[PDB]
Amino acid sequence: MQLTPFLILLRKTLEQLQEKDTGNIFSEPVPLSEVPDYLDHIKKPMDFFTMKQNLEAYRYLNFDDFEEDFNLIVSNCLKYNAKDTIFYRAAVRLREQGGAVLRQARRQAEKM
Ligand SMILES: Cn1c(=O)ccc2ccccc21
Repeated sequence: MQLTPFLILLRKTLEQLQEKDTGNIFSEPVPLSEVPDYLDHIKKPMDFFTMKQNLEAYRYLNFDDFEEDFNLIVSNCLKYNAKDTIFYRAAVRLREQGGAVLRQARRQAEKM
């Protein structure tokens, strides 16, 4: 299994997942200046920019490495925000619409 096709697949997958975040609320780290209590109960912040950096730093060498960080985006947002917020519901939607994107991408990786 070769690194380059896998990183190509991950790049395409990341773009596809990011397309689902239509408000771009997960594009960059949660602004810790704007939400000072964020780190009280969120242990590992994650966002799509950080994911792209990790990808390009060769930190993702299997599909789980990648999916785990995607799942952190979602779970951190569910954890931090009240259910009655757009932010919470955006994480739900990202989880749901991301599901098929990740499943298809993993099937591709398994054929490598
Ligand atoms: C995703 N998210 C949160 O989960 C919480 C606060 C916040 C503030 C600005 C941008 C995104 C944010």
